[PDB]
Amino acid sequence: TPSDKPVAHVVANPQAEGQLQWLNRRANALLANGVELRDNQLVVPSEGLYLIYSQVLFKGQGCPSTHVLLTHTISRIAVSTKVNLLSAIKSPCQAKPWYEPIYLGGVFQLEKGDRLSAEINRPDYLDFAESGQVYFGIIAL
Amino acid sequence: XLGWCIGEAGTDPNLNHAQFRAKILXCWX
Ligand SMILES: [N]
Repeated sequence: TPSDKPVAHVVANPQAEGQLQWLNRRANALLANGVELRDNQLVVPSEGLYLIYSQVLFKGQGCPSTHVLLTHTISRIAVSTKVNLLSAIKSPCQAKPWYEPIYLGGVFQLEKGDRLSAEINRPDYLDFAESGQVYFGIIAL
Repeated sequence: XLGWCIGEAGTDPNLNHAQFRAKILXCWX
């Protein structure tokens, strides 16, 4: 039953300047059936298939260099080394303002206790976290 | 396309558990 299948959708906190902290947005509708947000990470409560996804927005006023490397990744940690599940790399520069989105999505086999994270490499360029478009979610199929 | 859709979905405050699933796997349709 879909009611029993866990779900989690967290969104970046905009007031946490300089980093990418996840917050549940007081989601009392997302019937998390075990999934928890601990240490900025999602912990899987059950073994099975899960849809893991995440999106980040980057923003910059002008190009200082030409080697602006923005990356977004999703990792898994089981027995307390992290393993990358999904990753992406963008380079917007070759003061004109710019933006670059990075969405990640995939289906993976998880076991109970896994700890999923979604990390970036330039939290300074993170922006638009108040529109709900910077997110990180889990759906048990 | 998918990206902006999941985001929008995540913000709808009058969406049930059942409904949020449906529209995520909707976006992913
Ligand atoms: N679709």
